[PDB]
Amino acid sequence: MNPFASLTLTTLTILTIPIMMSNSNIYKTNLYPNYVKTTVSYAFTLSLVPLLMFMHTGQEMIISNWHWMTLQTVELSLSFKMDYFSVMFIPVALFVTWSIMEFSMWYMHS
Amino acid sequence: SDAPPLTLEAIKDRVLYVLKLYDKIDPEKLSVNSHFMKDLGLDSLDQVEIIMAMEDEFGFEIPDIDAEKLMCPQEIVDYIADKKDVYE
Amino acid sequence: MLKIIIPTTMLLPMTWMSKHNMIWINATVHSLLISLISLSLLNQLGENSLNFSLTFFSDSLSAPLLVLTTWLLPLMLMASQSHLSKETTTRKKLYITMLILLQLFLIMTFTATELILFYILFEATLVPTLIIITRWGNQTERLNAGLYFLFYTLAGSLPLLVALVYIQNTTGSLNFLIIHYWSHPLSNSWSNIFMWLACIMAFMVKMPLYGLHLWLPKAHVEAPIAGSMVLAAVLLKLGGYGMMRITTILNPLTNYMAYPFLMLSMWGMIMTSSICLRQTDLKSLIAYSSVSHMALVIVAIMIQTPWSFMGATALMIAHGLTSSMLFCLANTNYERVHSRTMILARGLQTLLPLMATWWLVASLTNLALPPSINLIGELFIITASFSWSNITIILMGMNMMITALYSLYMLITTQRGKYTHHINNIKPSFTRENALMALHILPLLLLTLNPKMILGPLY
Amino acid sequence: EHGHSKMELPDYKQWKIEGTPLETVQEKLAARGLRDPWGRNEAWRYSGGFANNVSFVGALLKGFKWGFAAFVVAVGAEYYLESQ
Amino acid sequence: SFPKYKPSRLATLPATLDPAEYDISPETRKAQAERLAIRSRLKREYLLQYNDPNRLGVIEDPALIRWTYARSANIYPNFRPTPKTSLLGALFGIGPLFFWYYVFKTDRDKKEKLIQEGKLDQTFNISY
Amino acid sequence: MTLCLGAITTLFTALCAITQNDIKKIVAFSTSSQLGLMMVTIGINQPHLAFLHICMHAFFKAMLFMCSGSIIHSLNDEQDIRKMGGLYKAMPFTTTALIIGSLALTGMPYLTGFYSKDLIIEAVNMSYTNAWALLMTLIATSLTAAYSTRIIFFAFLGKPRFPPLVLINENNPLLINSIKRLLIGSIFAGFIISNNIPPMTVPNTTMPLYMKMTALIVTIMGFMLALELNNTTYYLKFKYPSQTYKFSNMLGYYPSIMHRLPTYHNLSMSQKSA
Amino acid sequence: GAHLARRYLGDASKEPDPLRMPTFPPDYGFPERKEREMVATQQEMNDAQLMLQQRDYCAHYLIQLLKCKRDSFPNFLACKHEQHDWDYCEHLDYVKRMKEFERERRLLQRKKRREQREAEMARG
Amino acid sequence: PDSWDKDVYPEPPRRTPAPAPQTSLPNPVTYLTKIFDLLVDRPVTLAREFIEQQHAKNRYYYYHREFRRVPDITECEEKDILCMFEAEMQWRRDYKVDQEIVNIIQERLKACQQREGESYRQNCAKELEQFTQVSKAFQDRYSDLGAHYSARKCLAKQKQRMLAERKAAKEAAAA
Amino acid sequence: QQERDPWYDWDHPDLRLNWGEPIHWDLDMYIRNRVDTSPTPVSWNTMCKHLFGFVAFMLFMFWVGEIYPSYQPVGPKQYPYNDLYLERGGDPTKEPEPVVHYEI
Amino acid sequence: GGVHIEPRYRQFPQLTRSQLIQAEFFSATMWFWILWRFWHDSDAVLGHFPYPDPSQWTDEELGILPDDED
Amino acid sequence: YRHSIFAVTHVLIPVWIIHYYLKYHVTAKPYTVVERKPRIFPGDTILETGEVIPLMKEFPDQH
Amino acid sequence: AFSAPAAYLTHQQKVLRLYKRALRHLESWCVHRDKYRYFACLMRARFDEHKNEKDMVKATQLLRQAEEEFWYGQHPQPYIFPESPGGTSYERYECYKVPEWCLDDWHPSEKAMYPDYFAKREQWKRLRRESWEREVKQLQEETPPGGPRTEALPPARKEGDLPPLWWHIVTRPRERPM
Ligand SMILES: CCCCCCCC/C=C\CCCCCCCC(=O)O[C@H](COC(=O)CCCCCCC/C=C/CCCCCCCC)COP(=O)(O)OCCN
Ligand SMILES: CCCCCCCCCCCC(=O)SCCNC(=O)CCNC(=O)[C@H](O)C(C)(C)COP(=O)(O)O
Repeated sequence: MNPFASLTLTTLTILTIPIMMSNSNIYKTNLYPNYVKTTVSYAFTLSLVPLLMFMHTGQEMIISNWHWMTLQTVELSLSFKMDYFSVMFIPVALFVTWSIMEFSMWYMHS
Repeated sequence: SDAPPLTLEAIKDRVLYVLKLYDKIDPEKLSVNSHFMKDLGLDSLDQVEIIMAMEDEFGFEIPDIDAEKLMCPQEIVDYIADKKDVYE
Repeated sequence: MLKIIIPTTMLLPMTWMSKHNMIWINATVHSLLISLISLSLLNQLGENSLNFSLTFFSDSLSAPLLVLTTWLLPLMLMASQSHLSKETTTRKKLYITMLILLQLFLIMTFTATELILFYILFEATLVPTLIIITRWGNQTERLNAGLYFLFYTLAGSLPLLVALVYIQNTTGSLNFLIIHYWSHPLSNSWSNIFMWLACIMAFMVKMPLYGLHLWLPKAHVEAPIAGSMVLAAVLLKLGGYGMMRITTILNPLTNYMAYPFLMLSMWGMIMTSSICLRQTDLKSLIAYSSVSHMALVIVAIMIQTPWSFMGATALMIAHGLTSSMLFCLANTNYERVHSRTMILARGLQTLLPLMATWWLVASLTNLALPPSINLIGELFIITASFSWSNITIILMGMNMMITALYSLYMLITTQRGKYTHHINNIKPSFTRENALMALHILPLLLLTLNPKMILGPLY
Repeated sequence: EHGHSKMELPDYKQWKIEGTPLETVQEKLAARGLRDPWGRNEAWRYSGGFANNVSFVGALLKGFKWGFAAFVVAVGAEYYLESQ
Repeated sequence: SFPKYKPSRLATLPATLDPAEYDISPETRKAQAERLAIRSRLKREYLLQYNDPNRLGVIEDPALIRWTYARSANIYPNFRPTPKTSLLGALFGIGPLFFWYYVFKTDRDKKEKLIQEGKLDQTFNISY
Repeated sequence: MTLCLGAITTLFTALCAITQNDIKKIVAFSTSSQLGLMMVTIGINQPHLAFLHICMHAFFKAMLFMCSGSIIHSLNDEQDIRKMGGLYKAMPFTTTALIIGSLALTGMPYLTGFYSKDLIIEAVNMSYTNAWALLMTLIATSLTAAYSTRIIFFAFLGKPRFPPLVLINENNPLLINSIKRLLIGSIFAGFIISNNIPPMTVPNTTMPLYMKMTALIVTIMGFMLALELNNTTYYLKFKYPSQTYKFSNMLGYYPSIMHRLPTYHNLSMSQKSA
Repeated sequence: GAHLARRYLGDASKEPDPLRMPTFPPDYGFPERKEREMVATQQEMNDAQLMLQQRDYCAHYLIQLLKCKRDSFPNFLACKHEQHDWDYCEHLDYVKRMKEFERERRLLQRKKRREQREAEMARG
Repeated sequence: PDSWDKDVYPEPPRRTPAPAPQTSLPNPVTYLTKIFDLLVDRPVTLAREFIEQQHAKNRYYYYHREFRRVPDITECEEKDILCMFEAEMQWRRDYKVDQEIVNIIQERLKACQQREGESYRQNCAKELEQFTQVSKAFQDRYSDLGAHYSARKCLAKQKQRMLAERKAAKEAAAA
Repeated sequence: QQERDPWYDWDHPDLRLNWGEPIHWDLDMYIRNRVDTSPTPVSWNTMCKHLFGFVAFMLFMFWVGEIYPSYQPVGPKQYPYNDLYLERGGDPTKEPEPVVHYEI
Repeated sequence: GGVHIEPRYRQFPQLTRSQLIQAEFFSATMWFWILWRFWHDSDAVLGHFPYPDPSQWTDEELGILPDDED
Repeated sequence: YRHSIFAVTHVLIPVWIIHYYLKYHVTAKPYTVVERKPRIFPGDTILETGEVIPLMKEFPDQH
Repeated sequence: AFSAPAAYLTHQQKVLRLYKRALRHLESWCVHRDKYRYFACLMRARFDEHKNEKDMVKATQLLRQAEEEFWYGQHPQPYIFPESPGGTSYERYECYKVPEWCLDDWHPSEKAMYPDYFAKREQWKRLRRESWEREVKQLQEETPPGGPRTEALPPARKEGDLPPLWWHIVTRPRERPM
């Protein structure tokens, strides 16, 4: 149902996998930069879809998924806002970062 | 980086090359062991300008106390080799 | 509650009947087991409390402090395992006995149904730590530090005995439940003003309040690692716990008697932080940072609002953990360099990278980076003070700024730059030290996931 | 795999001051009775492919010819297709 | 003639512009010689202690110990109550406290007066 | 306050970038000026335009920094523009990428930077705002053109000035692909995004003719004046720098005093009174 | 703009202040006073939910343009005619605002001229 | 979803206009969404059905605790401690209940604001009014009690509020 | 500590100190990561005067521009339904004073 | 991942034809795009709606009477 | 093959978990996932109810 | 750097340093090479005019006005080489320099790797152990009484003797270790 929320959260979720793998064996080899760059490119091409959905219709959503705590009458919960600004800035930032990491695989070889 | 590992032969060749481009000193008279003040009759300002040219050629600048007592090409090459840690 | 006290008491015959080379192993194992047992006290109610018996009880404020006190002892044993290598077995057993007695006194202090029993144990805790500081201390100033630490607290706490007995003679009881339920307002009188001063000064001298904090850098510099650990984590929180309990009977006088103290803290938390910028000793720097944090806790307690109280409790727990971690790091450096000065050992990240990571995490926690519980308490107290008066933020903001500065200072001077050439006895870090740091840091980031366990009874 | 090819330097007599602004420099210097001692050293800076410069407008106008031809072709095709 | 450079506390006079270095006397040369002599003796002793393969510790620096002791524990025994120190201490330790007290007392009194008068608009002010 | 702060930020940073000699510092000051311009857009109540300018600046500023870093890596970690000369033919792809990025940055029409910057200029020129702020952003645009010309002139046009050992090489597919992706972006993404997003503000349909082209006019004015000023460096005339120039080089002396006077006056107290 | 110079270098009272504009009754010019018209109603404008500053007299062209944008999504350059009409309606609104500006300017001119002429007649 | 009551959390019909393609170009959004269902929504639904049937194999219940009303502080003697304890516990439970009520109203307001989009200023007036009323009631009941709040302090505050109201009413009537 | 000789072979190259030499009382104030007193090409007083003048002139000119603003020859924007009274705030049970816009 | 190019020592660096043609192609593409856009979208720069001159408007439509009625 | 195993273990599994979590747990509580009301334009039809929006006031079209 | 300093600076050395620094800053001002050469020969022409001056008073009065004039026109942003004490990469690689003695703390499992290197390392250790014992005696017998007067080290004079205090100069980590 409504792939907007699933894809928008999936981009951020998969952006964090190499951080968890930083203790695995791939972090001790020379293939890690390519792994992170590929992950970023996949995140960008995945995030390209909610932007397309917004462009077609104008979809906006708030996702309050995890409830952190409640302080009397105040409620603090893990909430993501995926309005026009977010769904437009995410693809641009991911594209720029992908280009920068591909460049850095050459600049920082030594 | 991708910088080739330059050697003593390369450094000596560069030093003699830049020295030969100096018109004030004769290409035939100069040797690897030729002194500047006595064997070539140069001035102190000539030595400091030669040090300037070496610095510009090799991309690093020699401190003044070390450069003022660098009087001959062989010790110039030796100083540069010691500073850049080149094996052979 | 006896299920925690009795094993702690049994720790003494276990230690004294142990083998000459197995005291540390059994002490650590059973201390960790006692901590696991005490973990059950975290289950709290939104109602009054868990009144175990006529003598002991537990609350949502006493539970985090009790858990931290029980968790501290294994860490103190692991820290003290190194520098006591050349000590006779009897004296090592004496040291472990002092630690166990201190833990027992703190455990029965934090429950304390009745105020006179609380005072008795809260003053009994002064003896084991004094003996630890003045006996197993490296420097010749340990005697003066012990005298200062003893006499400041005793001078502060002697009028408290008179105030408490006077309270019992007038009202009729010192049980905390009856005190809360039968509470009455305090009239504006000189007798009541001196009553307030006697009831408050004893705890405010141990926080420590700015201007009454001269004893703390001395008692921190001259103490051994276990002494600094215990006095930075839990023994500072005794004053905060005391004020939190005793303020129920001081109203409505506290509305205007708190002005002299608030200023002393509001300015003091700045001044000491600036002191941290110009310090040649790691231990002195961390001691002054502790003074700044406890001044902020004093402000929170004197404001007397719900958000203030929850912020103060969270800040107490977070400051205890972070300060103990920082002192462990400083002691690890000292055991290599034997100098205790900041500028001698430089560029240590080049030599000890995982210790550099531990330094970075400790500094980030001390820097109050979100979403750590340090920032939760700091932000709650800042908001409550903002509600108290919109101008306070200025001072608060300045302190926060300065805080970050000195923290990164401590990170940059010791770990970055060029290593000192003439120090070559920097051995690789042991597994014991790394395990100590991990056991320090993982509970902080775990408590970050469940803040409600450390937000006090007013949550 | 690195750059170990034993590169050799050119000859020192190849570099000649004439044909470069260093010529005007030494002429001005002789006009006051002075002479450059290091003039031939930097002559290589003006000798090979570096001898030719590009103006700022030309640098900005780098690929205008091919683009203009492509635009002409495209607009002609558009005109011949729309006018149908 | 060119505009003069005025040194300040936070921008010192360049070593090349000091007239003192140009006023040369045999006394100055002797002073510089003995300065470099004591510097050389210290460097010699440091290098002798440094290059010895037998040493596996930290070279104790008496200068560092003196600096730390002077910064930390030599203040009070050399402290004498003077009008300057008394006045500076009184100012820097009492003025800020009373100033902040006055500021906050005025602010809170104004707020209390507004609350009693009812003109504060405390709607939605639930958490305090 | 937002509009005034943005105007002072953009002009001060453009003035600083005018005379800087390190390429990275120049592009940093360019970024600061762009951020000030975005804050100016925020001040005149045009948030969506500011977001669009964020999106465009991302593309061309990232490409400019990538090209700069490629040049530094090719010249053995050398950053100063005094010791780098004719790279226009020695490294063509970097030259054309930097040229396109500078054109987009300066508001060349029908490019990525056009659809944002031109509308910023139009909206600030047609609103009830400060006259000083308007003059300030116009001068800032002129100085932006000027320092872009400075970069191109001193980095690609003259004679080479690097050490004889030539190590120039771009033939690496990673760098080429990374540059060309953002290059395609800086050509087309502005048009694509502007044509795809729904309208978010009331447009300025009618303009006086002189005010419509003021952005292009100040752009070409800056180009011409900067080119004329950089052309005089070939003259065999040596003159000491003017007082105004010195002020610009030391960044208005803001880093000096503001990093010497306050810090000292704090630290001393931290030792003496504290 | 020239009007800025005419206001801040010339006579301040000679020209109107846009903050307090209009300063004259709307019937002072002519008694015709035709009322401007609206095409989109309240409920459908709210459903289209443009924006508060976008809910103006030209909102019907904006609604049509949004309909086109949503409908032919893949071809983002199809419905160009409606953008042209919306821009034309904005242009008309702007020229109406300029006509207002000029009308109040000349009305202020004639009012000042009346003050001066009455003063001159009274003096004589 | 039956997991929550619809009346406590009222929601609009939110009718959505049917697709009306104007051009022949196939929009990639529909292809992407169809492949999204085919690759994600089917295995997820299958696994959920498996888990649901596994849960159905073993069903057990839990109940909401009911509390009996107890005499409050206004009918308590001066020094009688037991009824004071009962009144204090009851007052604290009531306090928690009102906090949750305010939480529900705030959630309603936030949901209204996000749902109505850029017409929120006019389309959420009712929720704003309800929140204003509930906030005023809560502020009157429980504000300024302090860290050591108790039933007696709330009663004293309420009593002084009645004093003020009675004096003002008498003065207005006798004005 | 910044302006010390960078070519001397110090025992502590980073801090530019020699072993056994007397240490400045405020060494931690000058460690090359903090305030430094190195000479500058322009005198201190001139730099302070120039920056203060620039900032003061900037603030004064901004205030003057606030006094003398810039705008366009247009009247106020006209909104249909009583300056959009219903959609701006609301209060539908008050019947505000109607405002009609002038067609020219 | 590139090819081997040796230093030159005061000689112009060899340039692969691939980078030459890529740079030329992209410059040509940029200029073609600019020219095409200016041809198709000329109002984006020169404007579309002429700016009316307020002074040319007659006093009839501006509600100005011949200075006597009121 | 590496690209396929990447797209499986780095995209498909996270999106499956996220979709399950959002569809069956996050949406189980009220107001957690709330959606912007879709825009309504004149002449549209609604799937849920079936009524049609009446057209507008036939504005005078010229140029 | 390598050379021990002197107790003072001679007038000739000072004037050489002024010439070097002024030439460098003029090069910074005149970006192009030909213009730099022109003004550099002009600078040498105005520099050697007072070469043959004799008395000390006028010579000391000179080189002072020159220093002031240079200070006024010093190009406040000069060109600095990347590895210079003011350049963009002055201490870039100081984080990769690691002392040799840390290899004494390697685990025997790590020492199993690279056996020839460590055998050579023990050879170097034994050589240093003998040479130090020789060097202490050589230095104490060589030094003048009352302490050294300059920080210059004598070389080796015997056959098997090594230069005094050589271990920590020879075993520098590297210029660019990683
Ligand atoms: C770091 C050192 C701090 C040491 C503690 C400082 C605080 C000192 C507190 C005051 C001392 C006496 C407290 C008395 C205990 C409270 C009992 C009480 O308040 O009862 C009062 C009694 O109050 C007193 O008698 C107090 C008199 C004080 C005598 C001792 C003076 C000590 C010095 C006072 C000034 C310093 C206090 C603040 C110091 C701050 C810390 C430096 C009422 O008694 P009645 O006579 O029955 O009632 C009258 C109506 N029929
Ligand atoms: C933009 C920067 C502006 C800076 C301009 C500075 C002004 C420049 C003009 C300075 C004028 C002078 O020299 S001031 C003249 C001071 N008096 C003398 O120079 C007399 C003796 N000269 C020496 O001894 C020298 O070393 C010499 C013999 C030349 C070398 O000798 P060698 O080599 O054999 O060693």
